[PDB]
Amino acid sequence: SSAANAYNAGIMQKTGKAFADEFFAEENQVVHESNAVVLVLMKSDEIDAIIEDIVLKGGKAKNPSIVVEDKAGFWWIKADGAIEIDAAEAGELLGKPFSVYDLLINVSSTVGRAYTLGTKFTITSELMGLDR
Amino acid sequence: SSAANAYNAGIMQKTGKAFADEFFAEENQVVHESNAVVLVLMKSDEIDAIIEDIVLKGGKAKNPSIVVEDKAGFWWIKADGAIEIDAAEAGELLGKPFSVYDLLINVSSTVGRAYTLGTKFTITSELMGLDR
Amino acid sequence: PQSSQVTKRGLTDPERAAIIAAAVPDHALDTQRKYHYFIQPRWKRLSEYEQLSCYAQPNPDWIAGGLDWGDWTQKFHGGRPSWGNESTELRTTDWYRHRDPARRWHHPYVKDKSEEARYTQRFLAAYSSEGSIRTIDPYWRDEILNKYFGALLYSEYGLFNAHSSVGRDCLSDTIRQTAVFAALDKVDNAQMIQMERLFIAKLVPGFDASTDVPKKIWTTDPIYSGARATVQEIWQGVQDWNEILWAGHAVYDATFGQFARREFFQRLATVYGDTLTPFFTAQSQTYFQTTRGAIDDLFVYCLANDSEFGAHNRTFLNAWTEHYLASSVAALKDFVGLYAKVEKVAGATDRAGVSEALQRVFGDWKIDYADKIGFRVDVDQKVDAVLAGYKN
Amino acid sequence: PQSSQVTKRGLTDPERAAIIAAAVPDHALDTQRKYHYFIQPRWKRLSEYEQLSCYAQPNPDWIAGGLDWGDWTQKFHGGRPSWGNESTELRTTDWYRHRDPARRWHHPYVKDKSEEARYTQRFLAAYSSEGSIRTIDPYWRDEILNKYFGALLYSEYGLFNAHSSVGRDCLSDTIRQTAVFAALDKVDNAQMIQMERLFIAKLVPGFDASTDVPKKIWTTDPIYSGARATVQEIWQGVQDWNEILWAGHAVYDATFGQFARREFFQRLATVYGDTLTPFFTAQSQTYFQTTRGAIDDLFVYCLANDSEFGAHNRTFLNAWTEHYLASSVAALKDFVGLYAKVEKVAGATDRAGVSEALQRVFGDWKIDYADKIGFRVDVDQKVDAVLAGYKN
Amino acid sequence: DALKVNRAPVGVEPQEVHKWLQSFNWDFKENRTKYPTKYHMANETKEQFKVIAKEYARMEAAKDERQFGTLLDGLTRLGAGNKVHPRWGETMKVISNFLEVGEYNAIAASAMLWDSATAAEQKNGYLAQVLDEIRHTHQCAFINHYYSKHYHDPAGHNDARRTRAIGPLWKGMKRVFADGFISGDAVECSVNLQLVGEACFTNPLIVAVTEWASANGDEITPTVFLSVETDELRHMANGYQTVVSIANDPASAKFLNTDLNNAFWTQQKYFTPVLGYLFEYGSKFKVEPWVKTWNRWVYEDWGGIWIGRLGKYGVESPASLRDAKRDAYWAHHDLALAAYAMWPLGFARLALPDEEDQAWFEANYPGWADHYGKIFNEWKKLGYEDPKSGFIPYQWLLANGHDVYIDRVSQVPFIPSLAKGTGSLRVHEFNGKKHSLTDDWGERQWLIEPERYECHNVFEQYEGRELSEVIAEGHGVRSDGKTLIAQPHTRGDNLWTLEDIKRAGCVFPDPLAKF
Amino acid sequence: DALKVNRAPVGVEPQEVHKWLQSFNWDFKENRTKYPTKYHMANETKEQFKVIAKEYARMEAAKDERQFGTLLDG
Amino acid sequence: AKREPIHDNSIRTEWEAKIAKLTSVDQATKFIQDFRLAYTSPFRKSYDIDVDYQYIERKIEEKLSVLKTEKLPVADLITKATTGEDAAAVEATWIAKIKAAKSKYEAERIHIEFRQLYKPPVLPVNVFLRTDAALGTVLMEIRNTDYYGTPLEGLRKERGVKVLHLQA
Ligand SMILES: [Fe+3]
Ligand SMILES: [Fe+3]
Repeated sequence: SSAANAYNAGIMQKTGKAFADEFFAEENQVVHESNAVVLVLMKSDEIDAIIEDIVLKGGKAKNPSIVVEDKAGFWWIKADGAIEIDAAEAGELLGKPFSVYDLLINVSSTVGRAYTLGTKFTITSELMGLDR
Repeated sequence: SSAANAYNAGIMQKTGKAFADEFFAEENQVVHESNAVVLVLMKSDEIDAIIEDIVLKGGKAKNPSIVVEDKAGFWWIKADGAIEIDAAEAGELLGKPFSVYDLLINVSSTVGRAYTLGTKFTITSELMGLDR
Repeated sequence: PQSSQVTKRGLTDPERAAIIAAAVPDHALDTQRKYHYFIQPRWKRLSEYEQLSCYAQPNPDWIAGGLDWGDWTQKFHGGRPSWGNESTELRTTDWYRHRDPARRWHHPYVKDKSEEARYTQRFLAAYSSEGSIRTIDPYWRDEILNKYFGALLYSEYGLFNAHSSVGRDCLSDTIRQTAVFAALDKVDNAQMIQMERLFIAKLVPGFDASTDVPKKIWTTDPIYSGARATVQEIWQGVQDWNEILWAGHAVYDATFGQFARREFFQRLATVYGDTLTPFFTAQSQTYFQTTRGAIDDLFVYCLANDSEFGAHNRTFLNAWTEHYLASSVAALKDFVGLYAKVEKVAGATDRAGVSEALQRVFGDWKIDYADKIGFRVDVDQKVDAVLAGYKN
Repeated sequence: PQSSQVTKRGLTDPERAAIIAAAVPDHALDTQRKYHYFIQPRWKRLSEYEQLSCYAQPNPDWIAGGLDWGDWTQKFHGGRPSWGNESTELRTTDWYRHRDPARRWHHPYVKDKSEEARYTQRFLAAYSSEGSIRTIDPYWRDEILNKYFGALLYSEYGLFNAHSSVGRDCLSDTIRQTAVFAALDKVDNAQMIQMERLFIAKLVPGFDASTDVPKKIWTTDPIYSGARATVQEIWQGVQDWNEILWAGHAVYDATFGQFARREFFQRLATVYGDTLTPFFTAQSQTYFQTTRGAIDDLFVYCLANDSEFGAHNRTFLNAWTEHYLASSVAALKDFVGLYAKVEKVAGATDRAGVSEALQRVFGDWKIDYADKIGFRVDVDQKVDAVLAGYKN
Repeated sequence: DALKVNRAPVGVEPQEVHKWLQSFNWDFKENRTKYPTKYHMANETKEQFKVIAKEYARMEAAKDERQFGTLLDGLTRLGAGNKVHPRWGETMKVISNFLEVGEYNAIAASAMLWDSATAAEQKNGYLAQVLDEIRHTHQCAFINHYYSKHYHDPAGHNDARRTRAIGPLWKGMKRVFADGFISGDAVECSVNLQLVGEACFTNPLIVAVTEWASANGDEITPTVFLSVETDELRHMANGYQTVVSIANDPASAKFLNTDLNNAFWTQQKYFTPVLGYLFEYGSKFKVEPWVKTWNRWVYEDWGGIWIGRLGKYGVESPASLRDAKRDAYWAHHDLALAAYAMWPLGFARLALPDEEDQAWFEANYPGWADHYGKIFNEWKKLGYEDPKSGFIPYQWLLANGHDVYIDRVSQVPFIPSLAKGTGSLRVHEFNGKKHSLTDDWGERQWLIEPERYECHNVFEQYEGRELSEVIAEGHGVRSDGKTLIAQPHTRGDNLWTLEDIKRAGCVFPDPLAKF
Repeated sequence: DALKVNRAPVGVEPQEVHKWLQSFNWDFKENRTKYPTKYHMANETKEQFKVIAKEYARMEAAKDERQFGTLLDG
Repeated sequence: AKREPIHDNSIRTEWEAKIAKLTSVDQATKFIQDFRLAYTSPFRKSYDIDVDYQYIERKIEEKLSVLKTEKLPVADLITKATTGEDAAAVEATWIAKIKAAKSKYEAERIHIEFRQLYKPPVLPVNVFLRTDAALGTVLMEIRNTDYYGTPLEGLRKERGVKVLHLQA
């Protein structure tokens, strides 16, 4: 969810003993399946254009659970299901040659299953090769 | 001279009326021949090394009239007669390929006759083709 | 220390940065962030190439397409305008329409040529280390390549200088860029021919890379007589800048030039065991095709089809083409006498081979240029006119 | 209003920047600003290549040249060390001594190859536009180039994969860089051969760029039988990482590889009208000479002349050379059977032509490698051994 | 033979090719320049940097990669594009786009020098220069392109190639480093473009300005401009070679001092007031007084190292120098009066000097407070900044007899009743048209060469029209179609609109109707 | 033939070459890993980013130029 | 009085309607020559259309050029002025004219009138440009002889201005 995709969601809101009590709670001693993905874009002229006019416009239209946070040198993006960026759409926005490999110049990190397909970059919660 | 090669030499020390009186003095309504050269190096990793280890060492021992001033984005250098920089000596200092053409990447401005001969860049007061 | 203030940087100095932060509004004062958003895009989206190039030329409304007004601030003695319509016979509703399909502003242009510059030197160092020059036919190397490819550098050099008045005279920014990049590519071709000869001289004792013999051949050998006459005319005999570009690239260089570079030296290199020359002609032929894309756009898309002046421009372009095609056919008729000096190779240097080379050159040209401006041409008739200079 | 703090930058935020400025000493705390100033420079002054590369490998004093101490933190089941002397027969006073004469750390390596990557696509777009494929000998194109040059990609690919255990096992940083760059250059060679075939397919209807025929020829045609046997052994039959590099680059590729790439496909392209293949072989031959400079330094300067182990190392290098030279002579004896399928060209494909090609390969190899390690070789004997497979 | 060859690794360095370039030319009767020139002397000179095309591209691409790395990666991640003081970010709309046309005209001027050169080496060098001037055009555009993307006011950074046509300061920019190079003797460009333009004025215009950018928070402009000027040392050296050939020929040397003086005066006439105004009034933090920048770069260094050294060889200190020094001291303050009074015609947002600015102006130019200072403070009291005031100072100038004239030659505005710079009004009728000239040097140019100088001025084109209509017609509005690009303050609130201008009722007169 | 050919401008994009890379392996008895492993299952998977050597270099060099510009210049 | 808008106004519209009526080369040639004599250069007869004449001139040029291509044989486009004169003869005549000029005042009017009469499309572009350059060479040389020799008061008289104002 949108609230759950905040960087400081849930236990991250708590401080001091309140934080320790949940952090060491019995039920938080095993991992919990998450349907989210995390995408990190390092800041640059091209990426800042992509964030504002693609991820935060059509991207969030299609996936309202998207959260983008400012982390100084990078954008931290978390969303339910999957995040996609079409390099051809970005190249239209930038006015210069821009393949999917060019898009990767500033895609820094991914928590999830990432891959390219044509001009489009995708990071998805799906476990390809296991999920049917 | 070193005192005459300072950016704020001479009239440049004066302010207000004192400046205006010298600026409009009769003797200062024609140019005055100068034996100096001015070299501007734009700041970069390579240029800063060259400044400290060539210009301000071997260069200034050869030509004690050299004055270097920090102008934020560039180094302002003024000297009597000539300033020279050997790109081969720079390449040794930098530890990377460095031709005289590479030297020119950050040589931003020249008041004087400038030329390259071999691996050396020179800016000189001499008027080649006119002086003997 | 130093005599002058060490200026504090507003970006990092705490006191100045705080003052700046207080002065900067907390919101943007407009939402229009597209540099020169009003340019009419040629393609589905406005390109950075267009943004950085288009309307840099400060034309007034009395030069078609200009957005400024009034006369120039200072004109030539007599009244010639800084830029004017008197500079060319061709007309258009907007001199800004031209677009290089390669979208070269200065940075991609030097980025690409730098790649070629550095890779060339790596290739030469390895080629000399390989010793591959050992299998080249020595007669080709010494009597045809060194001498006649050398002499060809003078044609490339003259076409380079043909662009000097074009760079001053032409009427828009994208056209000026196209012209200047074309000129550098031509002088590069001449320099690259000379580089290959200088390189061979390091590998072949007695091989002379002086330009003395190539220059004597260019200036006095009947084989290049027609080519030199045409080049001198295109460079120094006219000043209409559209005529220079058209006659230079779309007629003379697209027929004589392509034949000499690609059908003669590049093609015969791969019949005489020359593993070196194809590295160099790969560059001239890449440059020719890039230049062609931009020349094609100016003269076909823009001038030959301009809504108001397309047929008017075709009238001049057809007159030019008739004249300079005649000049180029004579140049090729002279040039094919060179085949009398080469070792016969069936299908390459005999009459059938040379006939097929001319069919490719005149046939390609009819498709690439003549058909697009309505210039009727009988390819077989041009082939036969050139073959009259072929020694059976 | 995002959920987490918008961190203030210490470089530009006035109050953090003032705290930092108060904390930074007013003077430097040492004068030694040369990164890893203690590396012994190979050349007049320490290079950035050496500074960035040298002693990145954390070897202890019990691997010759290491500056660290003690056992590894975690070893293989059984006790195999993370890196160890058991990895190779060769010995040295210092595994760090090797220096690529091209001084390639990762940046200049991809910078150069990026140049080749982008220029190659521009050249192909121009070459297709030029139509220059029209003069290639169709038999060469279809029956020799497509099939047997295609098949050669498997040799390049196998030599590429031979480096997998080398990248893991070898004992210093500059060696590891040399090996990995050599490996990418080999898989590039294989990919570039496929790129050329895919490109011709776009130009020639009915030309099939599938690897089915090449693969079948590599795996079953007698012409490549000896070559494939050698590659399989160097790649998967041994693990001594110095034996892989020596046999792969200094013996097999320097004789069979150079013959096939340079004396067969590159040379004969310039006898059969092939204006395309030289653009591709220009890259593999440039890559071969760059690789050779680094391989030469490791085996000649460092190992065959190591002050304590030079003769010891030549004992193994001589034994390896004897074995893999015999493998390569057999590979060449098989390979020259391909000449039975080509159109005859005096001085190129006749017996005198092939003999001179083998004299260049074996004679160059004697100078470039055999003489430097004391390996006796009779050039005429190896030429005649290969010519026994030549069918006249 | 087929077995033995030297396999030492060799290539071919640029100077090995370059030594053969001189031989690339050949002799034929038509081989001569197309352009009118007075200079016909021998000019077979050597290029001082041995560039060939491949090396030209390698050098320039290396500069670019570093430059665009800093811009698109580093400075963008720092948010540097909006860390500029508003006065300076507004000043760069003008400096960069005006310099852009200077660079663009320098492409064409250098093509004329290419055409009139006779040595292949010099034709080669001028081509490299032609290329550099295209490079610099795209660099200046890239600055404003970057500001458009990253700075808090993109309007006017994003459309100056049309919105500049509205205002009168643009007219003089088309002469100073533009028409004044390309419309004239082609060999003379080695004097006006190069000996004067590049060797004198590019240093304060392109180099010294980077310190003002830095002082005011702008690290974009230093990143680009300092790279721009690296090309200039080659340009200056190209022209010096020709100057030598001119000086050595007695018939050609008898033209040089008059061409030098006319070039110097043409360039300084506009450069001196307009750049001094932009530096001092378009900054918050000042580096030094403009008149000192000018003294350092123009009078002492260019004047002594180029002109004073050449004086040994018959080149004279420009006779117009005294008049120019007076301009260096006061002409930019004169120009400020016009710039601020006519602010709606521009494409930048202006800031009246604040209290600490005024103290700095008076400290460095004693007399400023009692003249300019009192005027600016009266305008503020009348509501200069306030869109509801109905006040625009151009109408106030007229109601107190402070007419504004346009010089028919330089296009620089002149307010004779308020000016302290060099100038006096001359008004002539010729063949039924009235002309206003403003100094002895341009009046001679016009009297000798009237057909070179027919530039329409803003009062002639706008006569009788109301100010807001002219602005709207020239697209001097933000994307809402109503708020002016130009502003008389640099704040985010209370921006003026076309209706705010209209309420002032400013209509353009004919300044010469009274004569 | 010798006169007629398609002269449309074409290159070969990285994925066009990548398509054929799986076919570059060939079968021989000794074709298996040198290193000890517990894991012997079939593993004939596809690579998610279709990279070839030329495109690898182009991508990384572009990253480097931006990075070294910021460091050495700005 | 009050100027109309810059780029679209009744003067330009009215002149375009006049130009639309031109139907022959001869008629358009007399039209453009008369127009350039009446409205261009410092020696023009009228400044009544000063802010529109350059645009109007362009529109006349466009009309004359299309009429040339529709009506004239190709050889006339290369070798003849639309007055019917031989272009090379025109060149020789005007170069000799300016070289015979006895002062810069005579030379300047010869150059200015050459352009009023023969600016393209009247004369072929190539011939015109080299003629204009030869003329400009002569005119520059004579004007740049003793450029500062005449005091301003004297230059004002030689030009023949009516001095309306001289600030003290
Ligand atoms: Fe410039
Ligand atoms: Fe310049």
